[PDB]
Amino acid sequence: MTYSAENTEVYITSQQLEQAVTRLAEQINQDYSGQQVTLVCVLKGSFMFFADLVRKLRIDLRTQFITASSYSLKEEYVKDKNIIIIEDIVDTGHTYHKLIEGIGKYNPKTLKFATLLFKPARLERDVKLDYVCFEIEDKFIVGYGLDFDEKYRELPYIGLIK
Amino acid sequence: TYSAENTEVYITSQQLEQAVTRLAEQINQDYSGQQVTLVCVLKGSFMFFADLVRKLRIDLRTQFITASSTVTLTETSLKEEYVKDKNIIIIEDIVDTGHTYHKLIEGIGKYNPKTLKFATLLFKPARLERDVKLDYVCFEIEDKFIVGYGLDFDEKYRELPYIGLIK
Ligand SMILES: [Zn+2]
Ligand SMILES: [Zn+2]
Ligand SMILES: [Zn+2]
Ligand SMILES: [Zn+2]
Repeated sequence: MTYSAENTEVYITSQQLEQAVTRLAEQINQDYSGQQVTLVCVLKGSFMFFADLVRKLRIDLRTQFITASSYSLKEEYVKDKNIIIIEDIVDTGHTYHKLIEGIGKYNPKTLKFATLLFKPARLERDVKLDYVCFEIEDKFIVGYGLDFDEKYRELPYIGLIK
Repeated sequence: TYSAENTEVYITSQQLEQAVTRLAEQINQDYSGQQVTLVCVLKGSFMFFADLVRKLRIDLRTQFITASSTVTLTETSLKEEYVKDKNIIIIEDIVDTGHTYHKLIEGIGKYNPKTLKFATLLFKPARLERDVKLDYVCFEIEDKFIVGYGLDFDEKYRELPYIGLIK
């Protein structure tokens, strides 16, 4: 019974992930200077990214958690709030338009989508991603909270399966 | 206003880092050459969990359960085949009364794991309703209202890198 990293190759390093999350936090801090934002974590895969991001935010903040299959967030938490959805990966954009439809129906003041990883191949249609840490090639990736069969979430880096 | 303004630091992000390193080295050693399924108790334990798993070096499966305080457990992502005849460690943010503790042991244990341990970042032994066997504890704390590092009040304060007291 061996550590899961030996089955993987580094694709994006943990230091590279730390610099992108810093960049993203500086950006959110600036765009929402003196305002309040509700950050929405899309479980399960965004949890590690979310844990690292929220610690570098310096604005008034509320945090909420949902899953993709929950489209569920209450109207009281959406109506007239600034929402930012925090996702691990956008591939087709099927999940995206479902989160932007099911939340946008309770009329937030603003609604933005951030993803750690974006895979532009097989994109459904027109998707507005307000924040992207990494635009990656069309590859099966694990680590930094993203799993395969409940393995690899624990890796501090984004990896390929050998 | 940033929520840090109305808090005071109680446990620093450096103290946390060091406790989580210590816990990871205990688990790495205790389970050397074994597989473990770690169960994260959402929502509060997500940040502790994110940091802990990154320092583990054993063969791992991760699973998720949500506890809401009456305690309701929801099996967010917890499947019988990663518990039955496996080594489980439950990862929790705080034990205060021990009520959630025994409901978790009962809810996971009914799938008949081979072993079942409980880890908690914080233990507040005041107002315990029962005796508990905590396998791992990062910090035994005083009876105070604490927040941060994952722990909320009405969806506030999770973002703090430290455990804070409220002013
Ligand atoms: Zn996702
Ligand atoms: Zn679709
Ligand atoms: Zn808890
Ligand atoms: Zn009880």
